[PDB]
Amino acid sequence: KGIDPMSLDVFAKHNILALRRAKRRNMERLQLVTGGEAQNSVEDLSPQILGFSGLVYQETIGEEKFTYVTENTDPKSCTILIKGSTHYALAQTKDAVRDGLRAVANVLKDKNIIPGAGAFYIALSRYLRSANMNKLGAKGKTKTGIEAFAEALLVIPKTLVKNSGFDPLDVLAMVEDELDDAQDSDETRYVGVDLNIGDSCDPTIEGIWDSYRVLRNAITGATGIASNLLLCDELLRAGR
Amino acid sequence: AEALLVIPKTLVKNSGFDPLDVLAMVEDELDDAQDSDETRYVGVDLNIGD
Amino acid sequence: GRQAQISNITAAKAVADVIRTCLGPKAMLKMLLDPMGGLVLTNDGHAILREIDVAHPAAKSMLELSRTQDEEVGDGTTTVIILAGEILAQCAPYLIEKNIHPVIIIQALKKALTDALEVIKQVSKPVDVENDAAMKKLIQASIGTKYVIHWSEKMCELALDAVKTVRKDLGQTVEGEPNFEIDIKRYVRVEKIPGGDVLDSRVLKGVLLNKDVVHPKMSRHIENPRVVLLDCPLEYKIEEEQVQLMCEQILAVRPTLVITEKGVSDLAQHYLLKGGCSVLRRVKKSDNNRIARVTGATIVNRVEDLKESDVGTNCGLFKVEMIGDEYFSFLDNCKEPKACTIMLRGGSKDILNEIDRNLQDAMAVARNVMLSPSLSPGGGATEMAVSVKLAEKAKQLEGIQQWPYQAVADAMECIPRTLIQNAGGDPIRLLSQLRAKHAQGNFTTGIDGDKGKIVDMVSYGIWEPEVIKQQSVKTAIESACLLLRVDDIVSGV
Amino acid sequence: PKAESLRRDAALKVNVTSAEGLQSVLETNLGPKGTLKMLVDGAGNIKLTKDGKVLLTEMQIQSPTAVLIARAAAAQDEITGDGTTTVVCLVGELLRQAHRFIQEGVHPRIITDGFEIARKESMKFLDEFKISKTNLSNDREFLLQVARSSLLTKVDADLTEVLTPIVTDAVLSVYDAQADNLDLHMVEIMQMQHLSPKDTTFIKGLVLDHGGRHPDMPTRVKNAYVLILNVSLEYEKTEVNS
Amino acid sequence: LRELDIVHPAVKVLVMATEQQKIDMGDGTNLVMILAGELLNVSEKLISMGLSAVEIIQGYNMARKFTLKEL
Repeated sequence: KGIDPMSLDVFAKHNILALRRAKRRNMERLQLVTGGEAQNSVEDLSPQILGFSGLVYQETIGEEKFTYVTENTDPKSCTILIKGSTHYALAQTKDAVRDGLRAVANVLKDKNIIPGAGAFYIALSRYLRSANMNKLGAKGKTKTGIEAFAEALLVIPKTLVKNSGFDPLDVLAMVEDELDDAQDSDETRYVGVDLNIGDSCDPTIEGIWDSYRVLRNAITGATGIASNLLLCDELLRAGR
Repeated sequence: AEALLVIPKTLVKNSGFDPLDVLAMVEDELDDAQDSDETRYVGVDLNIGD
Repeated sequence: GRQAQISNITAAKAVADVIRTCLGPKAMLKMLLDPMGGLVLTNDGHAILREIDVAHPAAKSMLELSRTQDEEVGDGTTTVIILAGEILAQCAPYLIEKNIHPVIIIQALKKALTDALEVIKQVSKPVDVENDAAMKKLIQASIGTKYVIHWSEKMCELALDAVKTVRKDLGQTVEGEPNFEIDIKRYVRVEKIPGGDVLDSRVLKGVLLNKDVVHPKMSRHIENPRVVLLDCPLEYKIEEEQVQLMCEQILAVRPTLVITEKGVSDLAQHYLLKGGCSVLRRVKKSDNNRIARVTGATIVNRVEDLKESDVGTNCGLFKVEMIGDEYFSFLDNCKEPKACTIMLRGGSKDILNEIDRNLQDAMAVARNVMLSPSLSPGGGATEMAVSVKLAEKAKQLEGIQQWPYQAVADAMECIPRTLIQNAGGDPIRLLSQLRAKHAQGNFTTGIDGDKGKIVDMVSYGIWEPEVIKQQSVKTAIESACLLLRVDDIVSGV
Repeated sequence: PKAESLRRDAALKVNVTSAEGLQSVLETNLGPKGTLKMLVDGAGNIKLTKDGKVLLTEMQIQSPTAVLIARAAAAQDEITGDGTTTVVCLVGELLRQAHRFIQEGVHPRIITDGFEIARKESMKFLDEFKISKTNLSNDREFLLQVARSSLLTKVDADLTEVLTPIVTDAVLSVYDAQADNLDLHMVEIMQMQHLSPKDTTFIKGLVLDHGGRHPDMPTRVKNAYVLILNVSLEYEKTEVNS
Repeated sequence: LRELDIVHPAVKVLVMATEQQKIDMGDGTNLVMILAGELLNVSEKLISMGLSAVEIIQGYNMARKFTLKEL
């Protein structure tokens, strides 16, 4: 609640930091960070109710002031402070942070990881093409449409180099040349597209990795969406 | 290579038979002829379709 | 003039234009564009037709006829419209160019319908209605490609127990014989019960109520409770004696259970507490007719007129034990009280809501096999086999009806051609070879949907009941003739 | 008369073209080297983002083709939470290769059936290609390279170096290592338009809006006790003005 | 710029960048608007030459760090 002017001079002699107009939702999480229970009456206050906190310093700004509860032993909470000069800088940063939290969230849940930068799409498009040709156990007419699915997976590495002005055909032949040497040897070496240099790269050394759960539902998800678009022979206009 | 496959597909298209079925039967027959160690020529029959 | 007859065929072709590719299990998905910006991606044939805005009045007649067939059977809705729609296409040059009288065409379809039903009875095969394993591959048509595909083994036991319980032969020539005499409406009505498990779901015979005990302290175990039904509840019609007087009339037989349709006041709870009888309020009126059949207590309006002939016999258990965080009541016993109550248990309400509509459509197809103890070949085999017999009987007619009679065979081959158009192969090449396989193959040659090559149905064993094939061709003729009965259309109130 | 059964494969040919128009919108928006597009509809608020789901929700599309694509981004965000633009690029490009086979006579059902066969065969290669990561807490060095993958896409790559320690230490600090679970709602988000984005820092505790203003308050207080006080320390008045 | 009504949002980006100069340092608003307008003119020749805008943006980040170190 608010603060009367009488207590302003009292808290100044004892150097007691006073606060007012506190958010109700924020005070519910203070019991977890600090550990102290909410005290409704001072007459029932106990010495064990007092919590523990670290250095608390307030930034000086004319319009608003902040209070830092930070530097705690067991806070069990975090706060992401987004700063920006303009309005669009705040919306872009907020979108990048929320996209990064959900990407790391799948790392602790799912122990499987996949390399990015087109390393999975190039390896999958090449494997599916040579797998059905050796076995020949599906169908003669079905493999015609399967080739369209393999060629549709190579647009991702061609798109990354298209925005920068690089030749998508040049970077495509360089990756295929490195994959031919890996099939002869029994070792395992991953190849990926390096956008900065323009040649291939090792995704384990560069550190480009994509979530397994995201890419698992990406192929299955895009399969049903792209299929239903071709299943409608006639656009149906009715209702009015 | 794909531009040379239009001629066998053009001949079968005028006959009414599915050009997709005749393309698969020829490619599957040439693969079995190499493993049999012989020389057998394959062509498109417009009347029957095989 | 003749312009209205052309618009009747055009309107029938416009309605069937949408469902052309919607026939068969391989039917694709359609996109309906609404004026508000919404879309409907469902591939269900009869679900889209209700949202289609039509202009010509004959198009509304096809929607009403498709709605009637949708309530009786779950499938075959688009089959009737396509079969009846192709008849007007073949009869279009006969009605206009050939100048054939429309009643002659209508009369020819009536005689062709009689001969068509005879061919269906000949191609039918006997099936055992008491075989539980044979009904698995039949009902599976409404099972597969749904969420119930995993529990399909347990779903077959739920449908067969409900149909075999309420069926009564009663064969005789005196008053007429209903075959198995099945009633789906009142007896087979299903009530969804939240909580529980699908694997442990069983078929209960009786009436079930979810209301709990209205008193804090009451015995939770009763040996043989006797159901007592009443209309006027216990309340003021002296005020304390009037409620007690209404209770003494029920206690004359000293019942151990009391069930009230409406609510029960707290004054009547204390009088019936010393009598050793449970009080149950909040009972629906529609369920009162089913309670009297599973119990035998005569429903009486005034309490003073309650008869002593009521009995509480055939009561399985009184156990109130909580299931799914809610107190239930189970009246199920070891005997069949000429009815049953299907209890569907699951892990959520969304799963039970999907099983509800799926089980009702599964039992509707189940009755279709029970009504007619015969099966017909599916996948366009039945439609093609009848067209072969139409060409042989056309030569022995020797009359003016021969021309419209031969046009029926062209419409009978459109259904198997529809599955070929969705298969991807050459329709002309397959229909030419398929027609010759029925003569020397004893109509055992069908069409395979997954592969697309013409094969026999003896291996896969695809069969459908006859009553669906009979009602499909019977409604199609009635729908095609009705469109030809109107030769002029006028407007205004 | 005139029994026809006319030739279809009208319509969707335009829908495939309509898919190519929407594909080019999200084509240059994919990847860290892509372009950042500005979309402002009616709100007078400038917003720049490469997220495929946000771009579709900020535009009103009358074409029915993009409606199903818009529903695909909502399902991937509520489950996977990423790959919104990648899925859109795969749907549009797949229709381009499938449209050339339309004139050849390839039936669309086999096109759909051929995708299910390739999808089942892709799961076999997917199990061998994936690499399992250990739950050990020494992976913080490895998490730095993984966190930059999502960051470099939505920025100019200069801000990633600033937000690299913030995003990495945000999850490990709030979540001790156990089975348990993770909740992104427990992490508060404060928006301030004053300071530049280059000076941002990570907040381990909780920040509040309105603080106490007194001239004699000390600047820094080390080891302070937090005590919740629910009573009113200010004078109160009767419900009626007096 | 506060009294003028800006229509095109592309100009608003320069107006919002101009207000940043007035709020913090309060001086140099003319140097921000004029310099930012010239960077688009010299980049117009690079776009027409066939150089992608990706490396153009990356080139400014390298040139900005070299300028700040020489100040």
